[PDB]
Amino acid sequence: IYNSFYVYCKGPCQRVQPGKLRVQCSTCRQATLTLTQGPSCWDDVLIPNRMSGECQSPHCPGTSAEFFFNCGAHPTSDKETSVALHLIATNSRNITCITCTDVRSPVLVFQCNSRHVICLDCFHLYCVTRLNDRQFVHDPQLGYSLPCVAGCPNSLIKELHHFRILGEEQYNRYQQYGAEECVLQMGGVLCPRPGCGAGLLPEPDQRKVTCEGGNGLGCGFAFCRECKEAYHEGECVDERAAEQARWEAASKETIKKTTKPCPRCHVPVEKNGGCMHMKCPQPQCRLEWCWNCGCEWNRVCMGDHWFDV
Amino acid sequence: SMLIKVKTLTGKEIEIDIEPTDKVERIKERVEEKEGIPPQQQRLIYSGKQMNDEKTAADYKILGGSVLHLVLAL
Ligand SMILES: [Zn+2]
Ligand SMILES: [Zn+2]
Ligand SMILES: [Zn+2]
Ligand SMILES: [Zn+2]
Ligand SMILES: [Zn+2]
Ligand SMILES: [Zn+2]
Ligand SMILES: [Zn+2]
Ligand SMILES: [Zn+2]
Repeated sequence: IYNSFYVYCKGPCQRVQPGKLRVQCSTCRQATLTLTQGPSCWDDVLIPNRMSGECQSPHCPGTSAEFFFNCGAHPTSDKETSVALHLIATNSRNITCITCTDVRSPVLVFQCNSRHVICLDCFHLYCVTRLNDRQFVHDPQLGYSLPCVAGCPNSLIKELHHFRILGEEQYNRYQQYGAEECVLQMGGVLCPRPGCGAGLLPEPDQRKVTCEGGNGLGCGFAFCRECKEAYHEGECVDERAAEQARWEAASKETIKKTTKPCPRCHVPVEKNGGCMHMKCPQPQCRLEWCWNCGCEWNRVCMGDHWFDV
Repeated sequence: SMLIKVKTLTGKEIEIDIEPTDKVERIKERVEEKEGIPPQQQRLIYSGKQMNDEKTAADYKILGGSVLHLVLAL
């Protein structure tokens, strides 16, 4: 089976699983929308109403697609969706991991200029160590996240559900630490009593902060907002490994085919980016076929690998 | 509706049922209903992001059963 897409299934599975892509007409919400061209990249499926199509349901004027992902591991409802982790790829290029140097699959590909590749196991270790050391990055717009392990700029992970790789309890700690950092970012304080955990925005012009809040919100400890003691009177990556672990830049030793003959009429068709759904433009042919599998286009290829990176 | 948890930093989870189109403002009203904290005094934070009153849970990509943290502004 070729799987292009991964979700986190928080339901029966509690792990990163291959995902099934589905599409519907955004007007009638039925799986009756014929796309002009299939999705060729993540933005095509993540940005709602981006893609044009013609709805096949009687008299529906719908022309916009909405895509959803379900976990591929089990019979699901259409409405039992899972979150797509769009940085995760099948390692079709056999690119080595930036940290362990092994070829593994799946991998996560950072959005740095270098598109650095880390296996998911190393990604787990990266997240756990950074979390425990309080070296996650708090960003006022993006929230609590991490960049590329190599330290590349503009590479903070935007889809925070990737941190579900931590596992449920570590993810809860992730969100907790993110909340504390947000509080501090906002000019708040954390209660210093061991085991309390409260954070709050205190009143402006007072050095005395009390951990306020009935029904368990606070513990009533009064501390100095300066020194955080009880309120008191008076003064208080390997360079080569990183090079090799680049999704695009380290893949050029292998020829990338961009054109394949239509299986039916044998006339060459150009691939559109990462889209696997090929449409013969010959008017007497019009075969639709999967680039990857070679077979007539069908819903299995659609769900499993409509496009790839 | 969708079940979310509103979690105090001290670790108490408050279960709230929301419509996915409910504004964050409306979420705070639901918290007031259950906990008696005036919305004005609530800050809701999801994965480190301060949630704006005019956005919906769907704007923050929050899934069913997920946790928003609640912080008091005195
Ligand atoms: Zn599953
Ligand atoms: Zn329709
Ligand atoms: Zn690795
Ligand atoms: Zn990088
Ligand atoms: Zn306290
Ligand atoms: Zn002091
Ligand atoms: Zn053809
Ligand atoms: Zn296929």
